[PDB]
Amino acid sequence: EVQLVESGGGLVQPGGSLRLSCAASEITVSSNYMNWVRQAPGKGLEWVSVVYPGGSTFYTDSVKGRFTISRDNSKNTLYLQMNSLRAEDTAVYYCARESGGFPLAEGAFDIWGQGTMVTVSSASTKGPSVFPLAPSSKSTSGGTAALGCLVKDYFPEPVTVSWNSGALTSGVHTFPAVLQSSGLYSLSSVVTVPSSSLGTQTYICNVNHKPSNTKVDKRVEPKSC
Amino acid sequence: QITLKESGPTLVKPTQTLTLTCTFSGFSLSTSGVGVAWIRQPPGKALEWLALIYWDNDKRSSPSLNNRLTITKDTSKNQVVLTMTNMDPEDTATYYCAHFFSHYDSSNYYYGSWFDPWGQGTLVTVSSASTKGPSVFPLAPSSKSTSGGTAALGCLVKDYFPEPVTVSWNSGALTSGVHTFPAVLQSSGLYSLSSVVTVPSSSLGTQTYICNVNHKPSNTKVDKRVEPKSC
Amino acid sequence: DIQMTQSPSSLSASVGDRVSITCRASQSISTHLHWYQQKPGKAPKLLISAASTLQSGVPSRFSGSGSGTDFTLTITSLQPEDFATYYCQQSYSTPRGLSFGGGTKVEIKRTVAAPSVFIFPPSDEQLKSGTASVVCLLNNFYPREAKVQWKVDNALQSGNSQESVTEQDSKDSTYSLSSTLTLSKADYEKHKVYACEVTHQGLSSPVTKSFNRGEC
Amino acid sequence: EIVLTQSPGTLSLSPGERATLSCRASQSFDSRYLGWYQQKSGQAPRLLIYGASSRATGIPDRFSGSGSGTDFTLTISRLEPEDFAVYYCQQFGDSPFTFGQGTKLEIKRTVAAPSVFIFPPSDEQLKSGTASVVCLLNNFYPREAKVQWKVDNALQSGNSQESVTEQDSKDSTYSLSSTLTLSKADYEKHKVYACEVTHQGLSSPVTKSFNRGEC
Amino acid sequence: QIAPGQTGKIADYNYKLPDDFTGCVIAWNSNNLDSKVGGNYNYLYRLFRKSNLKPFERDISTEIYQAGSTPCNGVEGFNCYFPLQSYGFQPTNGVGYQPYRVVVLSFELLHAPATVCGPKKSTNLVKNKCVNFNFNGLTGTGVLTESN
Repeated sequence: EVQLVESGGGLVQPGGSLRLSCAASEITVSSNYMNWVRQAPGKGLEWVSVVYPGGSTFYTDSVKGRFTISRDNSKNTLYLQMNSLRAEDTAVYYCARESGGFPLAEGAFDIWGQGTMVTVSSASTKGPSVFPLAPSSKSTSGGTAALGCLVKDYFPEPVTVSWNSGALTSGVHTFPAVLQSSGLYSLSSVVTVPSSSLGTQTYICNVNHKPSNTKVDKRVEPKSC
Repeated sequence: QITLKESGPTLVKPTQTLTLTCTFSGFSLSTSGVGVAWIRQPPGKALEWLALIYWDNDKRSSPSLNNRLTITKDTSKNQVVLTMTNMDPEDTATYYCAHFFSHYDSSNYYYGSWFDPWGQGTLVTVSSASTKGPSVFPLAPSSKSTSGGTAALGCLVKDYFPEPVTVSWNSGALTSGVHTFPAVLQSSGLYSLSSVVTVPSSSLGTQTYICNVNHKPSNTKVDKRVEPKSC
Repeated sequence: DIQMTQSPSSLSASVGDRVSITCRASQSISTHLHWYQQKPGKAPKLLISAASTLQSGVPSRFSGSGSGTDFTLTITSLQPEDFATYYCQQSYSTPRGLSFGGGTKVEIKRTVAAPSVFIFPPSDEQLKSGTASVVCLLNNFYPREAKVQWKVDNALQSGNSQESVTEQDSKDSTYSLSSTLTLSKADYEKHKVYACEVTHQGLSSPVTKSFNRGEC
Repeated sequence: EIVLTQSPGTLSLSPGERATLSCRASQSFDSRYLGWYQQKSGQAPRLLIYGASSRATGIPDRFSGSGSGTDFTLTISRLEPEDFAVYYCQQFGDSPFTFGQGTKLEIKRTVAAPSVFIFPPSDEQLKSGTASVVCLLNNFYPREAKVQWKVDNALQSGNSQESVTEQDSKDSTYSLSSTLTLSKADYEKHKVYACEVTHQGLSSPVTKSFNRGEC
Repeated sequence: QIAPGQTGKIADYNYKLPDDFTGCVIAWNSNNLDSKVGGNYNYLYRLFRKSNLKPFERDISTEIYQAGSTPCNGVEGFNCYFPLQSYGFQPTNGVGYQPYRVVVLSFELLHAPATVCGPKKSTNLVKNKCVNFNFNGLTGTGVLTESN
């Protein structure tokens, strides 16, 4: 039952301190090569820190002087201390085992953790705003129309969008959120439906944000020109 | 300059052991970068490396035949001994012993390694049979008058073991249009070759033709006269 | 300071195909490299160790080869669950020479589908707060390659376009794209016509989508 | 294992033109592990080039090589009749160290019309219980030629042997011998024995037949 | 890594130098001697160990290393491995992965009489002139001449 679980992630203001925990089961942290590797959202992997069974530690150039790695034998845990963080530290951290595997994979990573999210920003956490995107004034257009909702100015991720309280799931596209220049987030949730259904059926747009506890339900109705 | 000569029994019965010895002069098995290689080649097929020995007693053998391969060295007398066990009848080949040296220039860059001069090579045939004398049969020319003034005749040597057989015509007096095909191994572990000489039709009867067969393992020297035969 | 280049950046294949992925190093690293597979939403998994040794618990269809500055991974039959990201990582330099490579993504290959184009002008509700968002949406196109340009009152626009793309859907394996322009009401009231032009390989000619603010 | 393939299988030119050979490796290894050797007829192979980029001691400059990755090539500019032989390519990347199958360099000439001669078993052989009839194809170019043994207009198969000699140093032609061996019961139960030949330079197949009763 | 104050696998679990080391190190490349065309696998190094070695301490223990909670009984497994690993020396390997021969000399001076040290530099012998002389540590001034 070799298992590695990460904990201690979250959002911190720039320049603060943070602590990550890696709990290992069926393996010994004090007797094995342990690693912390961060992956930026959407980017590749990047080694950060390593600790030997004997106690020696290494850190990379961008993190040396600010990142600390330590072990705990009673709890069989690994502790990672972050001092003077920065926005470039926002990533997902994996606790990994080095030089393992059945065939003696020296220096190959066969055991990882589920990862923990570390975010560094000062975007003044707040609630989302929801705007309609009504279909154009068209009769049939081949029996095809598109409508949706635009969610703007929220922080932080995630956010949950639903249509007709779960009555509609087909033809729904929830685009990945994009981080804007002002530090906040925006995205769109669209759906393609036949034109003839635009007048009789009712459409309900629901956007829910847990950190802000904002639950916005509204209606998207076509307008006349 | 270096010399490497092979030696050892060339006639080995099936599923006994075989031992070959290579004697080398012009170099010694104490110089850095100097090794000795043993290679074999079945007749008509490509070469096949067998083993390598280094100056520092390091040994390398073929992974498939490593069960039945052994190599030893004698530095004072400069000999290399190669031993195989449980010989197979399909191992009939020719064996070579070769020098091995790699090139470095004061900086350890290893400009490749090569197989500099090899040995003469000794023929090894593994079969279960007994040496017997060859038999010559006169392949006389067909009863043709001129046929454009060209005909041919000769001898067929059969039932000899082991190789080789030397065939001469008029004690080597004639060398024009003399063809001796390579010997073929029959299914019964037996050999047979042909020696054909071309002569003018008008010269069929004015000159008598003798074909001489020599077989050292059977110590056989037989001369057969060939003359045209009628219907 | 070793860097690795992984080719191709993306490869298109179907079920039952052979896939060859290469990666190259700026210097010879013997065989100190391992190939990993990472699927979206989960940590990477070690597949090949020492660039030639298959790990225990890995399907035998995969294989590795190469030497020095070039390493290759060969897949005979691509099962439907083999669509993920593939990585090669080195451990050559001893002290702190651990570096990572680019990566290759494998996606489902299909025919070519023409995208459908829709437009959403900014609404009055959004214009209440002095912000305007113009949205151009393309649906059901494959492959993902396409280009979108923006025309404000028949003028070229760049540097103010925010684009999002959708991962392949479970039924059609096509992509959905949505571009938006965000502007202030002072700049939006000044102009009259707006448009988005889209050019796609499945489109014989680029498709325009234009709207006049004064008209509607 | 690492497998090296030589292209083409057989390459034949005239003395004077350029000869190109290729050796392809199954896998990828260092270019310094690839070498080429030369073997003549009935003589031990000798070192020719090492490291795939270096000439050996005394090797003429006509021989050159270039290659990388998994493919290498060897180039000869002005070849003389003293280098028509077999060439092997070899690797050192992974044990065991393997040799190429070899490519034979043949001297090219004009097409020659062969002669077919029939030699029935003689009395000295017609008494030991086994008879051998041999028919000879002489002075035929190229090496390719097909011979078929027939007894009483019936095509035999699997009971005959063939032998081909080394290429003539004076005419660049070939000699081929076809032998058919039978016993006394198999010899006296038929009448006429023949062999039929097809050659590239032959307009139509030529059959040489003989009757034992007549002559 | 073969220096005071270093860290690493060799510096910790293979060979550790004291921080007040006296003497020093001579090392040179030996690729032309320690390299084989098929790969030389005759030199081993310890990869797994529980704790760092003391200065001038050697460990020839060849027990199976335990990497988990389950104690194996001498048979290797998923978390039981041999603590020694073979090098991948190859003569074509780049500089940095090539064999190097290393000698470390340590000078010990105890209360016991000093015994090991360098040759004494002597000059020529001149006679019949007032000179400063030093024979075997005996110093003086005067004229040296032949004696009976």
